[PDB]
Amino acid sequence: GTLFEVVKLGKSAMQSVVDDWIESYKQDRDIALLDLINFFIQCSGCRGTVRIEMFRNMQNAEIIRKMTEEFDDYPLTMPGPQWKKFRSNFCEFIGVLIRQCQYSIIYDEYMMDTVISLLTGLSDSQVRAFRHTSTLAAMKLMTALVNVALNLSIHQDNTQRQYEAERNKMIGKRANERLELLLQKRKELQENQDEIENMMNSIFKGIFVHRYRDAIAEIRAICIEEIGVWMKMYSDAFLNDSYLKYVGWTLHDRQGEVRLKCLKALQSLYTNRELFPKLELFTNRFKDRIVSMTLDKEYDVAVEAIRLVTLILHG
Ligand SMILES: Oc1ccc(CN2CCc3ccccc3C2)cc1
Repeated sequence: GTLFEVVKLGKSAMQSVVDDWIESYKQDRDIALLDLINFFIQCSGCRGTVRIEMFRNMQNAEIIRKMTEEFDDYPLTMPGPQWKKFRSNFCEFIGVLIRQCQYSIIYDEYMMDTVISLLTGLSDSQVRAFRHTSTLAAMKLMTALVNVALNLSIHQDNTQRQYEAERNKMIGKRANERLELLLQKRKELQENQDEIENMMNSIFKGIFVHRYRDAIAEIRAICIEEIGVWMKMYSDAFLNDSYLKYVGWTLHDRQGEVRLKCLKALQSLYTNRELFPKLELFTNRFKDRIVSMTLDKEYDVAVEAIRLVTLILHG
């Protein structure tokens, strides 16, 4: 509306285009997801675009096979001022998209299934551009879902404290309407969390477990950096010896870039004197590798290995 109104209300270009996308999704899921599919294609620097007939009739396999041929150096590698902010923008887009869809659309069983299947399929592509773009997207997607799970948790606690106060207040008395709504609230929220845990599994088992050992070092780095993020954000779910084995296995990586990320991830965990108990078995299992990297060969890896070891020491 007015200039005062538009300024006080600092919706970015990205927040605006996600509000519009949601409005379009509510008119026609199909055209909205086609646009979202084309976005991920254009983001890879692919010069083709999916039409509504392909979307409705073709499997992701066929779509990706047909877009594989329409390939001429992709946005995420470009140097130049006009692509400086692209990576940062791409990542922000995905958090804004999902933050905004987090209360309804995400739980419709069509939007997230479409995106994740497309990302999974692109992550199995021979084309570097496709693997790099889809994995980075899926890794930020996962983090966006973890933030949703954290928001659900808060509500799940307030629903549980309210359900208690009302269950106590009754006792001997017939279960009234307030108690039935809260007992129905509490099921819905836990059913929401199951669905989040589900999308996180599809992304983890479909993309992460394959991409973290990718041929391309930047893709390996992207995976390691992000599992470190899930392990700090949501400790009860991701900070365990099955997920940690991925980080430890990758300490042995051939590239500084990737060894560096493994150490930055473990640094963020070991600083918190609280999940320090949950790293005991991990510390016994990989103390030898960690301690060896203090003299790594790449200066900056050594500096980080040394910083990690002093963290472990002080705990
Ligand atoms: O994001 C989360 C991931 C896992 C859990 C739940 N735990 C226990 C349930 C379960 C069942 C079978 C195998 C593994 C698991 C995982 C909670 C949150």
